Amino acid sequence: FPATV
Amino acid sequence: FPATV
Amino acid sequence: GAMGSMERASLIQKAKLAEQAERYEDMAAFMKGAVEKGEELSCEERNLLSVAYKNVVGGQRAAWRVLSSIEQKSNEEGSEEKGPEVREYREKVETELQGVCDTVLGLLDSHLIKEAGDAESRVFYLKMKGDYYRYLAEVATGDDKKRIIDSARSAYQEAMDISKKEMPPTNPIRLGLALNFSVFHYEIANSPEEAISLAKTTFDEAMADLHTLSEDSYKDSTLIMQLLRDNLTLWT
Amino acid sequence: GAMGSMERASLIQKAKLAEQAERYEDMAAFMKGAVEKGEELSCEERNLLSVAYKNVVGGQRAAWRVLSSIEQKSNEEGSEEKGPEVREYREKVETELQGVCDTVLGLLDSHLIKEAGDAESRVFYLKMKGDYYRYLAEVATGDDKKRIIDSARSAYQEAMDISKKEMPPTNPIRLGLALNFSVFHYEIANSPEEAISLAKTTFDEAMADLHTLSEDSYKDSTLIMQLLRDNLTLWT
Ligand SMILES: [Ca+2]
Ligand SMILES: [Ca+2]
Ligand SMILES: [Ca+2]
Ligand SMILES: [Ca+2]
Ligand SMILES: [Ca+2]
Ligand SMILES: [Ca+2]
Ligand SMILES: [Ca+2]
Ligand SMILES: [Ca+2]
Ligand SMILES: [Cl-]
Ligand SMILES: [Cl-]
Repeated sequence: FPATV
Repeated sequence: FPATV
Repeated sequence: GAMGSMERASLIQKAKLAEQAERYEDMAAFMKGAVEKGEELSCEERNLLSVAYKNVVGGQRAAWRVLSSIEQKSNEEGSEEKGPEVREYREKVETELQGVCDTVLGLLDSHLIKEAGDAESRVFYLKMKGDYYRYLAEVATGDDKKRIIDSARSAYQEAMDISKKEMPPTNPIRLGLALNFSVFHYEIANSPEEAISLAKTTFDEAMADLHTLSEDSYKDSTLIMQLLRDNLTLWT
Repeated sequence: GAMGSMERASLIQKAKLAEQAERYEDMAAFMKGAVEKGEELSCEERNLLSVAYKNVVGGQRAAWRVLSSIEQKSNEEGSEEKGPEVREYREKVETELQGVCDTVLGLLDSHLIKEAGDAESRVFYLKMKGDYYRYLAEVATGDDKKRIIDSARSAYQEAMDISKKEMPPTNPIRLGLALNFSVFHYEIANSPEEAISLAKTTFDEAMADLHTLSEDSYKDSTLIMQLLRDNLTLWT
């Protein structure tokens, strides 16, 4: 999964 | 802390 | 509200305690109580609200993914029939997740966004609105999926427009908003080229502004820039 | 019972799903429902019950320890007064923990222990009874602390007596019971010499019986023996 903040 | 199961 | 009888300051104090104890459901309930006092939130308080709910919904999302994968395998050729239980339990988790999202969106709508006038606060809340519609989109399969996707898009777009006008390209909120909106494009909107373009343009415009920053601000901005780079590496 | 309308087999199926999803509160609720159907539990089912509640109470214990340490620091000389909130929140977590313990003890008393006739099941449940009284003892400070400690001791002692008569010294249940009762001695009963003696005698009697075991049984027994050794290393 890609990075989110 | 000591080990328990 | 079960928190109606507790002082605002006490709710904030206990949210911090709950964070230290990794009790994120409690943290979220405390911060919901604090919001419902009706006063605007400080920067610190906004971050406590976001941390709490991010952790709660993050665990729900991870669980939903596990259950969804099991359910998908059950519907393959050669799979033995095991009855309605996998679907039922996936649905239970999904309903709880949707409830958390609806709670957050309700706080934003009553009345955090409408009273947020400063760019930093308004962008922060609109990013949250995009995020929680995005989580709803992840599990949506019905007549309303398009409308949920458009609600996420609209919130992110308003936040982007404000951030570009009012914040420097290295601002952490701006960077984190762009990171997440880029993921929206890739994972939700079926727009990988837009995702990649956004991540790259954001990275490059931030790099050009790093020279203006203190050591501490540089550390903050570069950390998020690395996440943009990480996604770009994943996608290219 | 909210689970009264769900089939026993469906509760067990969903407990396994919940485990895979790391949803331990759900797992525990499913297994409580299963127990309340009134039938005895298989070996596998007993382990699902214990896993679920161990994980729930384990998180509560970790949180309680964090909060207790903060509270202790607040009562040191030179510490600024911060009001009742730390104590209140520690008390909230404590009350929830005690509720979980009382729930488990209630299942054991109604009616798991009284219907458990085979040594493997009866020892398993009595070990659980000792464990959950031990968790209550960890947080007890009042008029009943001695009685809680004695309840733990009594349950562990009955389990030890059965296990020594009816099970080989390498049996995993027997080994795990001894491990935990030794920790009870060290951490609860202020009896470190008894703790050390128990751990060493248990280890040595198991070592002497390893030659009787299959490869798979050897792996199981030696893993727990290593925990005994680890505690001995910590304590000596
Ligand atoms: Ca209240
Ligand atoms: Ca007040
Ligand atoms: Ca649904
Ligand atoms: Ca292309
Ligand atoms: Ca039911
Ligand atoms: Ca039935
Ligand atoms: Ca108490
Ligand atoms: Ca000695
Ligand atoms: Cl369910
Ligand atoms: Cl509280």
